[PDB]
Amino acid sequence: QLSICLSEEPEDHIKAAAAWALGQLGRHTPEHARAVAVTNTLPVLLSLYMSPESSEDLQLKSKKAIKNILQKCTYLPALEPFLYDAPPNILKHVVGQFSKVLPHDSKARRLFVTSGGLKKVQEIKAEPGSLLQEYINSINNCYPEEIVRYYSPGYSDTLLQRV
Amino acid sequence: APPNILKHVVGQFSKVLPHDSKARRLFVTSGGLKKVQEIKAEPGSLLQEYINSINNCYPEEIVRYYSPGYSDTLLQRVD
Amino acid sequence: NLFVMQVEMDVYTALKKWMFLQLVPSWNGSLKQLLTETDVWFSKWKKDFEGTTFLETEQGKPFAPVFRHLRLQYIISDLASARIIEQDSLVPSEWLAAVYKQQWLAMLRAEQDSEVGPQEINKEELEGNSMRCGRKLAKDGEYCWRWTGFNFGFDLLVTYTNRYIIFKRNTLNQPCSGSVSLQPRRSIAFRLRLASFDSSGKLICSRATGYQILTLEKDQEQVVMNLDSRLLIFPLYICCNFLYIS
Amino acid sequence: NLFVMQVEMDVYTALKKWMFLQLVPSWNGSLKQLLTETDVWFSKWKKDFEGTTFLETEQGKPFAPVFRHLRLQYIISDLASARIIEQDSLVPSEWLAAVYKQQWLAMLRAEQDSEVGPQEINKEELEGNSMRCGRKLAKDGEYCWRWTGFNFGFDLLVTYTNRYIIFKRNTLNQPCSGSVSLQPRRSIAFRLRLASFDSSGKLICSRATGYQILTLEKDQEQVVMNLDSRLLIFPLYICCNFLYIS
Amino acid sequence: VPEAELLFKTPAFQPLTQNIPIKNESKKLSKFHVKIEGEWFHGPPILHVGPGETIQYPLTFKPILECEIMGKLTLQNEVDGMAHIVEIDGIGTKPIALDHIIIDCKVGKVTDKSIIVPNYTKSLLTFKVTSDLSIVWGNSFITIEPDDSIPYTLHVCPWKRGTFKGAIMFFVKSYSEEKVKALKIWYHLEIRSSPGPPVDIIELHCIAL
Repeated sequence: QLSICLSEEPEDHIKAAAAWALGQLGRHTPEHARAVAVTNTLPVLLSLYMSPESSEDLQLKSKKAIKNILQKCTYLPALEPFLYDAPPNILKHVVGQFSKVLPHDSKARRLFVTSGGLKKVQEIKAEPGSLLQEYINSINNCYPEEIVRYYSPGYSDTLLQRV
Repeated sequence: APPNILKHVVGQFSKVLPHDSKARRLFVTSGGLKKVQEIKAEPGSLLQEYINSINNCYPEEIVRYYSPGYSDTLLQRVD
Repeated sequence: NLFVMQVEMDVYTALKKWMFLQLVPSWNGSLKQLLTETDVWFSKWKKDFEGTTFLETEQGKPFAPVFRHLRLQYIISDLASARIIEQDSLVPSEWLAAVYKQQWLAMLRAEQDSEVGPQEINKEELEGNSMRCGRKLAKDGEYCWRWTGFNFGFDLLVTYTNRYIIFKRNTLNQPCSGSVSLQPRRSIAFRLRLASFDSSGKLICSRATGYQILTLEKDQEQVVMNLDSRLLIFPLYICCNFLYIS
Repeated sequence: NLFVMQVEMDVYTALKKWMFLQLVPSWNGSLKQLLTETDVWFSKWKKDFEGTTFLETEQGKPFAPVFRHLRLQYIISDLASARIIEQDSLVPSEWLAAVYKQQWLAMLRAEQDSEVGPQEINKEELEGNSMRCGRKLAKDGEYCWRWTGFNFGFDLLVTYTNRYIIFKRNTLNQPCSGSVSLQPRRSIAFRLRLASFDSSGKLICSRATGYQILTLEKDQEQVVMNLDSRLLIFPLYICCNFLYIS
Repeated sequence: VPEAELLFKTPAFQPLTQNIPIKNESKKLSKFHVKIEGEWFHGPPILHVGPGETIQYPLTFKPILECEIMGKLTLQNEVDGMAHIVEIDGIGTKPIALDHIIIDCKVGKVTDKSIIVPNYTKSLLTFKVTSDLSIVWGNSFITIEPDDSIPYTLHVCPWKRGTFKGAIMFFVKSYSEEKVKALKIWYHLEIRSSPGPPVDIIELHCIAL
């Protein structure tokens, strides 16, 4: 119902209230965020946040909801599209969740590799000392170094200078 | 050239490449060694030794990289 | 008589999370997140102390006896669980290998034996080592499910429809990536248990159909149960028991 | 590079006759008495000396390694060989338990763990995991068959076609005697060697497939191999090698 | 069925020698091993059984401090794995005046010093503190697990280089609760702050030789 209200209602404050309710729903146990994510609301929230025609309050509440949901969401297929459409200030939660979920599953790591998402992860910068840096390091530790180097930027040029 | 002519070319390259670095660089940058690897040779014919001498002018990593199916080889060593 | 909702897998999951909690009472996170904390703590800790088994280097006192009293044979049927147990070795490696080889003997039952299930009351093994499975209801009515696990060469369909528990084998209709076999006759030793309580914790009910044996054929229709929900207290909770090996 | 006539179980049966004759070359009998009394005496020995297999005993000391070197994982890749070797107890039952755990992980991979198998040249594993198998051609003909090996519900079609061999899968060609799986895809890789002898086993002719690739959905095909009527000089020999699991 | 089954009772540092004979249930090659959770409970791995004899498996206990320890014994046989569950205490009475607090610090270094405090009960002891100095207060709230003498952290230093005098003691929260609450322990301290801010300055000119 919140997704329907966020979608079909042309009004701005209605969308903001729906986003706020969704964020309050998703700030609880990961089951809550999983049940929210499967309803395809996070892409809508992300699109509305990056929408220039959206109001200040709408974008503020959308960003707050995204922060409150992605900090607990564990459904990897839902978090995968965020790797290519989220601003850098949001990708930290996605990378942290991946570094928290990937070490305890092999099939999900296989899916992540076969989808080429670790390329994008390597294509994201981080502060040398920020939580994102440690999250990325933990991401690389889930795979042998050869995979990480192959999926690292400049590895093609590494081959070029090698051969 | 047909395979019965490529033997002379491969022999000339295996005789000329060892005594020049710039020619080897040009050959690698032109991607000619990959075609040489794509050329078969009888296990004992002069073409086989010419190919081996061609490979010996470069580090084994370079020869493997231009070897057929090398990317798939990387994929399966990953497995 | 624990009401199990549904299987022993999540039972051991909770046991291990609470393993971490009582071993490390300095933690104050979330309970579903407690899965992440428990797995990280235990996995990384043994990765520090690899080679040695789990309990040797100063691990939990109260829960090691519980785990060596446990019905550990069917819990790790999930291969991710097998990888985690190799990563954690909560059971000693000798009995771990024993578990793996008896699971291989389960393979052998499924293929060689064409195992048919309990034809007689195996109540001792039921009370000691068999599995339990039940469900909670948000409302009275319809609740069905395809049943899996160690299916040998088939699948099971069990239903709960306005208090009408249907049993029918799935060898023909609902697909899966598993296997199908020629095993015609499939049997189980099963019981249904009920006992109702209130919001505060006062229990004034008790129901049991008795420990009995059910014998079924390939996609055979068989239903025995009836109850009254204006009598029972909802959200209802039902615990059923089963055993599948001879 | 052994031209297996015709399966690894046959290899070990011949090696069992040989080990028995190494142990007891006393009387002056023949091969049939050799095999029958070999089975009987191995069972009797296991009954006589329990808790220990023969290869771990005095006369079996020189023979424990030479049977450790064999493809002990592929004779027992047959379903019945497990119970046979457990009744005879020649290979140590701890070795048997370890390789049984290996086969258990194998079925876990084949049925659960997103089985990819050898896509291409993993040569060492393809000598440790491909199925050596073939046939002697006293006379030429077309020969096809089904092989429910330890592909765990998966099944195999191997087809020799009068100087040529068709590599296939068996799902739609024959219902099984045991069990079959609904596995969608198994990507495999294989080698085949065809050699024309100088009749008495002397060899001046041999042809390998180099090493090739095959994907296997339900009865998928791959045919690249060449002989001719001249190469049919009897006895002609076949040796196929297929691996489906990693 | 031998019954010379004994349970240890010894003070600190005193090696006690007692016997634990057991009659087993099944019969085969009799070689036996034990798994122990509990410290000072050191013992050999192997022992064999004779003609149904009153035989005992060695295991030591040499406490070094004012403690007790419950012994966890899970038993294992070589052939089948038989067990015989018996659990025993191990007690030690070694006070370094229970414990003393010694600190070498500078001006303002509120040092955290360990205090070896005993626990001769089998309940989670939880002490409260009353002291006539603010400079000596405990680490939040002292709590000690039973049996062993688990130490504690205390913050002790005056605000300058000096010595504030104060009496600090510990009474218990609730094996017997009377022995629990009778363990009213008072601990003595020792403080050494060091310089320190300077004040005065003098400059001079001197002569060599």
